Amino acid sequence: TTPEEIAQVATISANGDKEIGNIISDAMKKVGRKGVITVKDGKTLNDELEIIEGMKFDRGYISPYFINTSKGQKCEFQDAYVLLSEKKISSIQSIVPALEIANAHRKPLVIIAEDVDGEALSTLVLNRLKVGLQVVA
Amino acid sequence: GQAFRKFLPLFDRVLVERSAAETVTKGGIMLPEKSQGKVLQATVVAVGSGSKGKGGEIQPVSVKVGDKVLLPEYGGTKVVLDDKDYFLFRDGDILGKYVD
Amino acid sequence: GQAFRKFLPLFDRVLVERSAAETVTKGGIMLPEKSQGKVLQATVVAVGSGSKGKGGEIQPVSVKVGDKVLLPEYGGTKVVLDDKDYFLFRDGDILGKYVD
Amino acid sequence: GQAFRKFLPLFDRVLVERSAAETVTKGGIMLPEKSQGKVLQATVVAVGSGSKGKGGEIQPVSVKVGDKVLLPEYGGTKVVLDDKDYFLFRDGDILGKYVD
Ligand SMILES: [Mg+2]
Repeated sequence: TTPEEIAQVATISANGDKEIGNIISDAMKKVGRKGVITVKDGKTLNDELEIIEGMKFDRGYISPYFINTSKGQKCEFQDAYVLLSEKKISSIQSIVPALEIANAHRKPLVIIAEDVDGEALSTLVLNRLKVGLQVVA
Repeated sequence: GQAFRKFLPLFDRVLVERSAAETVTKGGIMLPEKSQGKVLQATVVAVGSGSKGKGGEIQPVSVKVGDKVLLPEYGGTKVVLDDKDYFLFRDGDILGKYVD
Repeated sequence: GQAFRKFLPLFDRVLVERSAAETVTKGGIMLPEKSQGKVLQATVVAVGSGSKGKGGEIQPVSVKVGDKVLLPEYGGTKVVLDDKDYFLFRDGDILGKYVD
Repeated sequence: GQAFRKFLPLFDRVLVERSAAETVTKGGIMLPEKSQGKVLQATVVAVGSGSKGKGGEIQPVSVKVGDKVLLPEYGGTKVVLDDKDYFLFRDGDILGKYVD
């Protein structure tokens, strides 16, 4: 009934290591008692706990030209429209109205799709590098 | 037959200039030039004297110079006049003229 | 010939618009749009002047504007007038018309 | 031409209805429906106005409505009138009529 008991159980089960017990108790405080906790190796001498909130998935860019924050080489928008496609966006006609909405409302657009082919990529990169449209695929 | 830039096509042959390909949509989205295809809207800049399908008189070309017309996909010949592109079609190959 | 939306077809070409594809049956079952195919029913919105089958006079088109016709499966040209799709056929390619 | 079910074919096109395929022999042996094929015997239910094979006058169609005819195995177009199947042929495609 207490997180101190959680820390005590994790400390006893880790051969009396109170740092492992404390870090498991902190992870279980943050993501919940029935949450997801994954162990992996570290490149640093000390153990560390990283909390990933929201919906983070391991898919990067499609075009490197979409970077609008050169400090971390990343794409950064706030209050952005999201266009989700179950199929790979291929035709130009399938991407022109979404860009028209995103430009008429003056709001960024994140296009999450199965893939984006060369024509739609060329339209997106041209509208980013020529007129300055806030888009990312 | 009408001659355009020292060029007069023979028989029922119509020389047209294709309209400029679109690059910016109505909402402000710029379009890539490579995915624009060929423009099917043209304007007639030269006409021939026509053909002899009926014996005796000569048949004038249905279109005239200064008419906007709709082109088919295939059937044109590229003519380079003063390093500018024009397209030669037949009189019967023209689909229809925009009237106003 | 009679023009439609500032477009007059040339010779014996006929511009029609396809009828709306069915989406719900008489029993009340909704249809998927990808299995609809191509609508063979149309109405004539523009006619041309016609061709010259014989010497002298010019032959008018058999159909007129406002006639419902049955189209063949193939033999039409897609014409985009103000971002709406119309189809250009020949006069002889029309299978028949519905009289009333 | 003579219309049928609000359908009048154009030019020298003949709309016919195929006869019912046989399912029982003269002795009493029933036939499977999947091996019947297409019936080459039909009856004329609609005729066109004919074709302009010669200049001036219009040529009537050789067959009239109510003639039993023999169809070639290729050359017909399927037409769905009142959810019933009919076939369009040319006037010259008809092989011969059964006279009585
Ligand atoms: Mg243990």
